Amino acid sequence: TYKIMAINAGSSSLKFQLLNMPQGALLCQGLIERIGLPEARFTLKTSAQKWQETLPIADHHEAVTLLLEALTGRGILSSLQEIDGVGHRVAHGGERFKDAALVCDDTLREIERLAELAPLHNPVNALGIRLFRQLLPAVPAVAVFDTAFHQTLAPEAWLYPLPWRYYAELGIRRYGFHGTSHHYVSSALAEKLGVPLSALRVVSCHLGNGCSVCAIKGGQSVNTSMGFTPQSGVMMGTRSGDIDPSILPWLVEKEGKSAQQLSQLLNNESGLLGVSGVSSDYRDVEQAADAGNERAALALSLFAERIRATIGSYIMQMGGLDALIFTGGIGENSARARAAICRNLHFLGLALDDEKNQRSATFIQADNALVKVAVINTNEELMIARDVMRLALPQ
Amino acid sequence: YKIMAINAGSSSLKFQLLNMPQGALLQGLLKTIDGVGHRVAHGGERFKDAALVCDDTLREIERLAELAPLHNPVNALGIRLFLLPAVPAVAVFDTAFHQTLAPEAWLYPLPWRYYAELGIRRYGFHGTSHHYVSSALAEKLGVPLSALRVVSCHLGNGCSVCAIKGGQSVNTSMGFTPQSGVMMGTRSGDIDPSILPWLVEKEGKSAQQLSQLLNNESGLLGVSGVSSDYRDVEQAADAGNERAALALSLFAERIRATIGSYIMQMGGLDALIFTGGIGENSARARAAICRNLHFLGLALDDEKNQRSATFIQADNALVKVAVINTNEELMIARDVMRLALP
Ligand SMILES: Nc1ncnc2c1ncn2[C@@H]1O[C@H](COP(=O)(O)O)[C@@H](O)[C@H]1O
Repeated sequence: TYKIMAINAGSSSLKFQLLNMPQGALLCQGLIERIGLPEARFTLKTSAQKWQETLPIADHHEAVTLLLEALTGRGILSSLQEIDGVGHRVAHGGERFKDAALVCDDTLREIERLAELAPLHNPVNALGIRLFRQLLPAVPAVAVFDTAFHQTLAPEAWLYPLPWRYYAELGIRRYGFHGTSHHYVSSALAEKLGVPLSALRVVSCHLGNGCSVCAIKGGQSVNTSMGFTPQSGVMMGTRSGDIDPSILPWLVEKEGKSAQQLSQLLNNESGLLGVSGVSSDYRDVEQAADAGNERAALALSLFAERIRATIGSYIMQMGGLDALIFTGGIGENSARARAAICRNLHFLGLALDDEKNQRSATFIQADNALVKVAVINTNEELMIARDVMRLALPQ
Repeated sequence: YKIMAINAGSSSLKFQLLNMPQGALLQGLLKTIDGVGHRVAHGGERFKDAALVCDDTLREIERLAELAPLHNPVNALGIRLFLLPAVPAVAVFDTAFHQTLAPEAWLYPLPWRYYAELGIRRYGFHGTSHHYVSSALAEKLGVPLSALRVVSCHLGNGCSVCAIKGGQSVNTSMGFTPQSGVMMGTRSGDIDPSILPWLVEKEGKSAQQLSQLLNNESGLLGVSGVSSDYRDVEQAADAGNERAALALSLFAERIRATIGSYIMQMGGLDALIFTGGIGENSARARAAICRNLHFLGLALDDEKNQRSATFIQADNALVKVAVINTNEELMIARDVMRLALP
């Protein structure tokens, strides 16, 4: 067995998991949040216990220090030498990274170069990589990019119909995200079916606060709904997803919106929150909808419709469908959302078993359906730990 | 009867006089009067159908210039000129056919007030074309249009797709303005909306420049670097221009993605219609759009497609695939007949 730590560094946060590999058992997990802010908090959980303290945490360096000291201070590790590898979530690998990469000087420059494409995430992702290299110098580290799984998209799927120089000189194209989650659940589906992923045409729906759909054919991503940034594609908690682009110049002219306000509009004020007027949380919107709030009911119906439209585009592209996967916090738990998304799909041989769907069984398709419909819990940290093993510990 | 179809472009004036009912032509800005029909670009939510031209109609139109400020004004001007005070007139709106869309199809996932206070929503256009060719299809097949699940592709310099189920438009690809949906001659269609704030920040684009980018510099012209005209791009791709070949592949991909959404929404497909300058004449575009669709029972017959036959699906195919020449002036004249000489 090996001890692999999965790290996700945010602008003011540090998420971590420590896993026993290859079995994937969780030794501990937690979150340091409001780094640099007042009310900074360090949470740490094992299977048996939870510890939580509000205390000043100036920067990510202090966050990493407190984490490493707690690993031994709580008897989780006898020593930091027990750590065999670290996997780092990186938001954007551009076209440079088609797979996870061993951390090294060139990897770090590339990730910082790509800050131009993810300004709020890639720099702190790299800071985390640097802090662990500094504080755990002897532990190999692997960068795992949320974009890499989608680097197999063909040009007619990633080119936008803008003038060519917007791609050629400015890098504007569809990248796609949730790559680690779509890779994880699609591989898990094939393992559960006992067939190679390459034999299946798969549509994968990651439905959480962020939401994305991915088409997987021949074992490779061939399309996915987020585009240039994680703002686009289907409707989400606060993100609009795709809208008529000509709305934005209209709003700049009418309301004088700045670029920053336009992004805030598209990313923080839209989606379930903007339509329902209630909440970004699917459960909250559903609760209001069942009590008669018509905007909330419309929010939920539009949410399912946008996902259905995207599934339909990708079934068309692949020439049919063998399996549909639901994952994420909504896809895993909402029998009602899955039922609305899957309704009236007899032209595909796709129908649900209501009893299986109601209990979120692993497979929820009807007895005589031609399409497998799976509810699979996504585990991005396990996926990252597997990439660490593959690239840092081939032995 | 003699019906006059009028299209008042902001510096032009297309005209057609037809022998109704059978629609024989008597063409204009001249080739070889019971009522006049006026093309109107935007009917908002107010007009679900063509309307008799009266005072009420005319200032409802001129109010909607708040949404179509560069077209509705001189459309209503052309109406007011017709100076022809004894001839009944009817306004035919490019948006009206799509007023049967349900909220799930026309509401954007924006803050609610953008719809509720500013009227921002999907309207859709090419309504008279989609209405015309879908009705003609049902007539050719000899069944009610309400019996068919139809996807209609109007492919010309402007391009749009429309899903028709139960005899009504249930979705269409152009949105708030005619800029959006699929890739076109110079219009980009739908793109990742987050690109635009990025461009404002990185290149200092004004709203005007963003509009010019989306409407005049993108599409076939922007991708190919050759032309906004499909045939010109095709010539260059045939000669080895890689961008031109990519432009044509992306053009078909965008239409296919949209067709797939609409098939999903309708729960299947009975017929696909191609119309417009590209749809009526390009065997290549139709074949690339219809590739590898056996899961729907849709395949093309190469000999029929090559000569643009009225029906081009393979004889073993379940889905009818039709090539129908659109005739919006005839459609307008039929609207005049129905509302002004009933
Ligand atoms: N039991 C549940 N039923 C429906 N939605 C849920 C449930 N639990 C969490 N969610 C939703 O999952 C989303 C976030 O999940 P994630 O970001 O994938 O962890 C939020 O919109 C939540 O409302």
